[PDB]
Amino acid sequence: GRSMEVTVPATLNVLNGSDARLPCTFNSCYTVNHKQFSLNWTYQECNNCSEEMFLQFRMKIINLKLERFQDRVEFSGNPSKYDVSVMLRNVQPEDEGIYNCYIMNPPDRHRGHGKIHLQVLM
Amino acid sequence: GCVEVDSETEAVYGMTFKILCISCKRRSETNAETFTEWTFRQKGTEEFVKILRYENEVLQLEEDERFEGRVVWNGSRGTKDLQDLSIFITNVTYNHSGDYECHVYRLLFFENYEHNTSVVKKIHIEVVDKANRDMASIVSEIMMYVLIVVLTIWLVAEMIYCYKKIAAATETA
Amino acid sequence: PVRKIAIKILVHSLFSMLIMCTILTNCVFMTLSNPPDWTKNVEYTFTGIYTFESLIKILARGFCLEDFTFLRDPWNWLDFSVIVMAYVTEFVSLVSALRTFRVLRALKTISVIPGLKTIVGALIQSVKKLSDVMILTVFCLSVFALIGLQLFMGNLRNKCLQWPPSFNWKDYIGDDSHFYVLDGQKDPLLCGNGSDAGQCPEGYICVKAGRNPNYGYTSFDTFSWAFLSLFRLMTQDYWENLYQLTLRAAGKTYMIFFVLVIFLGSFYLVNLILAVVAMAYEEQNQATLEEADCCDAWLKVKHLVNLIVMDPFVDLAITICIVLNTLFMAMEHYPMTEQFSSVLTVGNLVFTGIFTAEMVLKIIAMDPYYYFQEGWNIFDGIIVSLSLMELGLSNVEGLSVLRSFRLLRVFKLAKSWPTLNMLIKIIGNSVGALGNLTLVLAIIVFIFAVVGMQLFGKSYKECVCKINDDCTLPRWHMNDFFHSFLIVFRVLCGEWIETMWDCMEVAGQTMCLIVFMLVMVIGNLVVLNLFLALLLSSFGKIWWNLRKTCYSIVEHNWFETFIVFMILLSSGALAFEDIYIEQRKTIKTMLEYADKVFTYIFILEMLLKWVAYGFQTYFTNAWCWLDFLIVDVSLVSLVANALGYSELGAIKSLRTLRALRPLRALSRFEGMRVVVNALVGAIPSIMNVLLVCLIFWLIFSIMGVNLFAGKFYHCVNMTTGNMFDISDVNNLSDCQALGKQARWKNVKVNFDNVGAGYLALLQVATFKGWMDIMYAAVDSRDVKLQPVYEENLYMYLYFVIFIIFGSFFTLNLFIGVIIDNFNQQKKKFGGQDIFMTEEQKKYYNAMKKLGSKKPQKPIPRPANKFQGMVFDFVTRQVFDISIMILICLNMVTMMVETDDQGKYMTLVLSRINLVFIVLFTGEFVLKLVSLRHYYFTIGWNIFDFVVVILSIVGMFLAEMIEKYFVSPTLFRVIRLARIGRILRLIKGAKGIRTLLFALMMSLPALFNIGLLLFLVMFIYAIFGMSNFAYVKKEAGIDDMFNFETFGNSMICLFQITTSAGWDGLLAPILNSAPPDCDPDTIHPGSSVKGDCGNPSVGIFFFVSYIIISFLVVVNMYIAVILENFSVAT
Ligand SMILES: CCN1C[C@]2(COC)CC[C@H](OC)[C@@]34[C@@H]5C[C@]6(O)[C@@H](OC)C[C@@](OC(C)=O)([C@H]5[C@@H]6C(=O)c5ccc(OC)cc5)[C@@H]([C@@H](OC)[C@H]23)[C@@H]14
Ligand SMILES: *[C@@H]1O[C@H](CO)[C@@H](O[C@@H]2O[C@H](CO)[C@@H](O[C@@H]3O[C@H](CO)[C@@H](O)[C@H](O)[C@@H]3O)[C@H](O)[C@H]2NC(C)=O)[C@H](O)[C@H]1NC(C)=O
Ligand SMILES: *[C@@H]1O[C@H](CO)[C@@H](O[C@@H]2O[C@H](CO)[C@@H](O)[C@H](O)[C@H]2NC(C)=O)[C@H](O)[C@H]1NC(C)=O
Ligand SMILES: *[C@@H]1O[C@H](CO)[C@@H](O)[C@H](O)[C@H]1NC(C)=O
Ligand SMILES: *[C@@H]1O[C@H](CO)[C@@H](O)[C@H](O)[C@H]1NC(C)=O
Ligand SMILES: *[C@@H]1O[C@H](CO)[C@@H](O)[C@H](O)[C@H]1NC(C)=O
Ligand SMILES: *[C@@H]1O[C@H](CO)[C@@H](O)[C@H](O)[C@H]1NC(C)=O
Ligand SMILES: *[C@@H]1O[C@H](CO)[C@@H](O)[C@H](O)[C@H]1NC(C)=O
Repeated sequence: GRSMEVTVPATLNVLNGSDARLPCTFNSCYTVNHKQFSLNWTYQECNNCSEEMFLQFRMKIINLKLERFQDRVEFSGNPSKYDVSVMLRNVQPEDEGIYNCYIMNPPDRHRGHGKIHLQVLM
Repeated sequence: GCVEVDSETEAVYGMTFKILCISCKRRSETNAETFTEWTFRQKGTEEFVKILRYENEVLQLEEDERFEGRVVWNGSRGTKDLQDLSIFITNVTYNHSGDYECHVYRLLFFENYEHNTSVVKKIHIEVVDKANRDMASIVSEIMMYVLIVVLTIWLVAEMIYCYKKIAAATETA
Repeated sequence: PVRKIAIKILVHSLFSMLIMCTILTNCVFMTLSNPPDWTKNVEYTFTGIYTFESLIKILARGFCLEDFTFLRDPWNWLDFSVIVMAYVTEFVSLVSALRTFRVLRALKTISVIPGLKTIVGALIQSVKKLSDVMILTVFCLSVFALIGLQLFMGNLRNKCLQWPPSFNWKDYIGDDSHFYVLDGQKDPLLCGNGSDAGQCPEGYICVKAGRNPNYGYTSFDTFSWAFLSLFRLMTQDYWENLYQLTLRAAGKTYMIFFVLVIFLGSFYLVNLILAVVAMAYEEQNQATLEEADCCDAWLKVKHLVNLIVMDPFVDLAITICIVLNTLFMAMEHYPMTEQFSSVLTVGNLVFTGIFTAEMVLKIIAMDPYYYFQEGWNIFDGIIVSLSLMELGLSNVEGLSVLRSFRLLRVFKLAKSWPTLNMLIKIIGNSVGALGNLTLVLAIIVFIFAVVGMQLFGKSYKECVCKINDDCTLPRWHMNDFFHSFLIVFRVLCGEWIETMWDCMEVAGQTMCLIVFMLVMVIGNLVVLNLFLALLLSSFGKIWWNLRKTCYSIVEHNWFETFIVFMILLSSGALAFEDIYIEQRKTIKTMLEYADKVFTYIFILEMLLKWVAYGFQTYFTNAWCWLDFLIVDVSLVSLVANALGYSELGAIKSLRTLRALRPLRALSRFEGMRVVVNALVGAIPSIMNVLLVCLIFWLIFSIMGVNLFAGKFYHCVNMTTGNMFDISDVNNLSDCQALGKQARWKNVKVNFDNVGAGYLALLQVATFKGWMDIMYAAVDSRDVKLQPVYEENLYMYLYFVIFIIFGSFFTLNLFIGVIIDNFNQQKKKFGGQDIFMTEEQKKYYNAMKKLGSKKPQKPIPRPANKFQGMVFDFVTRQVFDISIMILICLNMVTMMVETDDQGKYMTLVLSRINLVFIVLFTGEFVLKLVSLRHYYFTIGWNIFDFVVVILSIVGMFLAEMIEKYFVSPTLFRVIRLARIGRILRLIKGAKGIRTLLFALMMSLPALFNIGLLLFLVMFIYAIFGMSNFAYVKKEAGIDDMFNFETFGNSMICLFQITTSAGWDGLLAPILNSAPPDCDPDTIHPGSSVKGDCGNPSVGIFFFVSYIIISFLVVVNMYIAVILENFSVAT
C-alpha cells in the first residue's frame, strides 16, 4: 500500500473562548483492537525544530498534561468507530500553530498523517 | 500409515518370539518423544516386576535372570518417536509365560502444549513345546478341502445326470 | 429546418467511427489502475464527445421542442445514464459515486460495434427458456441445503481444542491458540467425536467452538451459508475441500449425502441446463435457417521448377520433413547436453533452409502475388519469414518466445489431415463467422475485469492484510487490470469461490457476492453459447456326447448365476486386503484359502467352457480371452506360492494383477456389457480425435518447454518448506552454498521435457493442478536462476491461451466428433436408447406410456351426506393452492432454523411444525372423507399419504429420542420427514414434474453406466490399496482421505471421478527418491518398506482413471441430454 487514508480537513478555525473540536478521523479497513492500536498527537510552532508529544493512545488513552499550553486536551473520540477527535477547552490566541495526528492501526503498516492549521477566525 | 496388531498368543520353546506393542499415535504428523516400561507377571504369580525400559535409543534391562542376555529390541530404530514397541525374546524358555504389560509413555509436542499420554497394552503369552497351528487356519483349510471336494462331486453329479439325459435324448433317433 | 443540420451528422459513417474509436480508447484508458493526473483531461474529452453524441441524438429524434428523443431504445438509456452520472459526479463533495458510473461507463463498451446488440438480444432471449430449469435448480438447492442444515448443523465449526490445564469457557474458546493448526494452515483443524471422523491428537478434544473453516463462509449453520456451500457443491468449485472438511467433521459415513448431490445437483442439474440451452440454440438456428533474354531466362527457370513431380515426393517429402522437424523439436528437454543441443540446432537450421528452398522454388514458379492466393502459401511464407528473423537474431531478449512460432508448421499437416483441417476450420470459424460471439465474450470479460478493478482495487490494496499474512497482495487480486482479468477468466474456468472468499473478506460480502454471481452466470452463459455455436457450425463316440452335456451345463442359468455370485464374492474378497489385514489375522487366512477355492473353481469353469465350445470358438471371444488371461494370472500366482517363489519382486508385482479379478463381471452383467460395447464401438473415432488432441497438446508442450525448460527449479528453505527470496539466494551457485538448508527443489509437475509438459498440460486443462504450475512458471526467471514472485507476470497469458485453444476448441472438436459418431451409431442401430439391455428397454418403453397418461376423471361424487359439500370445497383450486401456500410457509419456517438458536426459538419452531403437521393431516383426512372409495387415482395421493405417515412417525421417534436414550447423530437423520413434506411441492410444480420425469426415465441407462463406473472404481481402488496405501502424507493424501482402506480408496476415487483433487492425490505419489521420501521406512504392523510411490505407476493410474472417468462422464452426459431431447422435442 501507500498510506492510511485519514479524513482531516486542511484547516479549521474556532471562535475564541468557545470549545474547539480538534478532528482526527481515519478510514481504515481493519477492525481496530484496543490492545495494539497506536495513536499520537503533535503540536508544532517551528519549521525545523524538535517535536514534542502531548497525547497518546497505546493500549489506553494517555494525556500527559503538557505544561506549555494547558491541561485543555480531553478524549472525545471513539477508536472502535475510527473517529478519535479530541476536545479542547479555553482557546487562546497563543494556541495558533500546526497540529499533526499520527496513526498506526495494526495489522496495517502505514502511519497515517493528518495536518491541520490551528488558527482563529472572527 | 501404521496399524495396531495384536501380538501372537503362544510361543514355542527353544525358538525365538516377537511380542508386539503397537501404540500408533492418534494423529500421525504430531511429533512425539516415546519411551516405554515393559513388565510382566509369571503364570501363577500375582505381581508386576519391571523387566525393561526403552528410551530414545538405548534399551535398559534389570538383573532379572529370566531375560539376562536373551531379549533384544525390535521397535522403531533411530526415530525418537517409537510408535512400535516390540520385544524379541531369543531362546524362549519356560521362564517367561504369563501376562506382559507395555506401558507406553508418549510426550507429544505441539505449538506450546506438551501432552504426556500413557497407554497400557496387556498381552498374555504361554510358551509351549510343540508349534500348534492356529484354530482359524485349521478350520479354514478343512473348509477349503470340503468345499473343493463337495463342488467336484456336485459337478460330476450334474455331468453324469446330463450324460444320462442326453443319452436318452439321442438314442431316440 | 432546425434539426436538418443534426440529422446527416448522426447517420454519417465517420461519426459512427468516431464513437467507435472514442469508446475503444476509453476502454484502453480504463485499463489503467492508477492513471496519471493528465488523464483527467482525457476523461473530460471522452465525456464531452459523449455529450456531443447525445446532443446530436436529441437534435435528431425530436422536432418542435421535444423533450424525450432517444428514449425508445435500451442502450440509449445506458448512454444517457452514464453521461448524467458523469455530470452528477462533478460535485466532488456530493462520495462512493466514482464507483457508480465507472462501472456503468464500462457498460458502454457493449455498443462498441453495431451488431453486438443483436447478439446480446439473442443471448437474453435464449436465457428466457431457462425459467423452469432455474426454478427446479433453486428448489433442489434449497431442499439439499435444508438436508445439509439438519445433518451438518454447526458441524463445520468443530475444532480440536486442548483440555483445559487450568472467562471460564468464554475466554478459552476465543483464544485461537488453544486449537490445532495443521502446521502451516492458518485454520484450526476440523475434528469429530464419532468413529470414521476426525481424530483429535492425543491431548485434544473436539468441541463445537470456533469461527468457521474458510474465512467464516463455508458452513452449514445457516441456510444462507448452506445455500452457498451447496451452490459450491453443485458447481464443483473446489468442493473437494468442502468434501474433506464435512467428512472430517461429521464422519466418513456422511459421504452418501455428497454422492446424491454430486449426482443429483452437481451432475443432473448441469445436464438439464446444458440440454435446455442447446434446445434454445437449436430453435434459434432452425428459425434463422428457415427465415434465410530476361524472358527466356524466366521461362527456362519456370520450366525447370514447375515441370517436376507432383505426387511422387514433392508434397509427401515436405510432410515427412515437417514430421521430422516436429520430432526434433519434441526431442528438446532439460538438462540437455552438448552433442545433442548442437544436433537439435543444426537440425533446426537444416529444416529452415529446406523450407526456404521450397518457398523459393514455389514463388519463382508461381509469380507472386499469384503465389499468395491460396492461404496456405501465405501462412508458409509468414512462418518461414519468422524462422529467418529468429535465426538471424539468435539473441532476441526478452521475446525469444517467437522461436516457438515454428511449431505452427505442424498445422501444414492440415492439408492432408481431415480432422486437423476440421480443428483449424473451427478455430478460424470462431474468429470469422462467430466473430460477433467471440467479440461479445471478450468485451464481457473486459467489462467484468474493469468493474472488479474499479470496485475492489483500493480495497484489495488497503484491506489486504486481512486475507494475507505478510500484508502484501495475494496471487489473485483485482488491484490492477491484468490480475482482475485473470480472476475473471478463472471464474469462467470454474474456480470462483476461492477468490470470492478473499473478495468477501476484503470489500464487502454483498458486493462481492453480487459481482461474482453476475460473472459466474453471464460469462459462463456466454462461453456455453459460443461453444454451442462453434459445435453446431462445424457441419465322437464319447467326445461329442460329453460336449453336449458340458455345453448345456455351461449355458444353464443355474451355472450362470452361480458363477456371477462367486465372481462377486471373489471380487469382494479383495476389498478386505487393507493395511489392517495384519491386525485381522484370521480373515487373512480365510481369504488366503478362499482365493485357492475361487481359482480352482474358475479353472474348472474355464475347462468346462473349453470342452463345451472348442479352442477356436473360445479364443475367438474377447470376453473369453479376458477370463482366460485372468485365470492364467491366478494360476501362475498359485504355482509360485505353492513352489515357494512368493518373496520375489516379479511375483509380488504380478500379484498386484489380482486387482483385475473384478473384470470377469463385464461378461456377466448385461448392462455393463452393453455399455462396454457402446464405448468400444465409438473408440476408433475417439482415438483419431485423441491423436489430433495429442498433436495440438504436443505443439503447446514444445512451446511450454521452450519457454520454461527447467526454470521451475527453486531453493526451498529446508527447515520450513518455503521458497527462498532472491535477497538471500539468487541462483544455483548460492543454493549449493547454503548447504543442507537448501535443496534446489523441483516442482515435480513441470515442463522439463515433453512428457512432463503433457502431464502439466493435462493438469491445466483439467483445471485441478494448474495453480502451482502457473505459479512456478510465472515466478521463473531463467535456467539455473532463483524465481521471483511474478517476475514473468505475463506468462499467465501462455496458459490462458492454452485453455482457450487446447482445452476449448479441442474440447469442442472432441464433443462434436462424439455427437456425430453417436448420431451415426444410433441411426445404424435402427434404433435408439443405447446403454440399455432388453429388459431395461422394455422397462423404458413401458414407463414412457406410464408417464404419458392423463387422469380419467374417476372422482364422480361422494355418497349422500355433507361429504358432498366437503368434496365440492376440497376439490377447488383455491384449496389446492392454499395447501401449496402452507407447504411454502413450512419450507420458509425451516429455512428460519439456525445453529445455536435459543431454547424459546426452538420451542416456537416445534410448535409451528406441530401446527403444520396437524393442518396437513386435516387436509389428508378431508381428502379421505371425500374419496374413501379409492383415494388412489394417481400416485401423488399415495405419496402424500406415505409422507404424512412418515412425518408423524418421525415426530414420534424424535420425542422418543428426547425422552429416552438420546443420540444427535440419529436425531438429525430422523428429522428428515420435513424434506419430503416440502418435496410434496412437485405435485403442483409443473415443468419440474416433467424434468424429474425425464430423470426417472433416464435412470436405467444412467444405472448401467454407473455400474460400469462402479466396477472401474472397484478395480482402481484395489489398485490403490495395493500400491499407494503406504505413500507419504503430503498435500492431497492425509490421515483420512488416502488409499489405506477400501473406504478411503473409494472416497478418493469418488473425489477423482469428478476430476477434483487428482493433482493433490498424485502429488505424494510422484515422490521417488530422498529427501522427498524414505525408500526403507519400516512402519508396523506391515512388512512393507518405503513411503514413496512409483512415479510411473502413479502417473499411469491417475491419468488412465482421469481418461476413463472422462469418457464415462461424457457418456452419462450424452445419455441424459439425448433423453431430455427425446422427451421434449
Ligand atoms: C461440464 C464442466 N464444465 C464444462 C463447461 C462447458 O463447456 C461449454 C466449460 C468450462 C466450464 O469450466 C470448466 C464449465 C462451468 C464453470 C463452472 O464453475 C464449473 O465448475 C467446475 C462447472 C460447470 O457447471 C457444471 C454444473 O458442471 C460451469 C460452472 C459455472 O460457472 C456455472 C454453473 C452453474 C450455473 O448455473 C446454476 C452457472 C454457472 C460447467 C459447464 O457449464 C454447465 C462449463 C463446466
Ligand atoms: C465431543 O465430545 C466431547 C467429550 O465430552 C465434548 O466435550 C464437552 O464439551 C462441553 C462443552 O462443549 C463441556 O462442557 C463444559 O461446559 C462448561 C460451560 O458450560 C465449561 O465450563 C466446561 O469447561 C466444559 O466446557 C464438557 O465438559 C466436555 N466434555 C468433557 C469430557 O470434557 C464435546 O462437546 C463434543 N462435541 C461435539 C461436537 O459433539
Ligand atoms: C550468482 O549469484 C551470486 C550472488 O547471489 C553472484 O555473486 C556476486 O553477487 C554480488 C551481489 O552482491 C554481485 O555484486 C557480484 O557481481 C556477483 N559476482 C559476479 C562475478 O558477478 C554470482 O555472480 C552469480 N552467478 C554465479 C555463476 O555464481
Ligand atoms: C528382530 O531382532 C533380530 C535381532 O536379534 C533381527 O535379526 C530381526 O530381523 C528382527 N526382526 C524384526 C521384524 O525386526
Ligand atoms: C538356549 O539356551 C540353552 C541353555 O543351556 C541351550 O542349551 C540351548 O542350546 C539354547 N538354544 C538356542 C536356540 O539358543
Ligand atoms: C527359570 O527360572 C528359575 C527360577 O527363577 C531359574 O533358576 C532358572 O535358571 C530359569 N531358567 C533359565 C534357563 O535360566
Ligand atoms: C511425564 O513426562 C515425564 C518426562 O518429562 C515422564 O518421566 C513421566 O513418566 C510422564 N508422566 C507419566 C504419568 O508417565
Ligand atoms: C528458514 O526459516 C527460518 C525461520 O523462518 C530461519 O530462521 C532460517 O534462517 C531459514 N533458513 C535459512 C537458510 O535462512
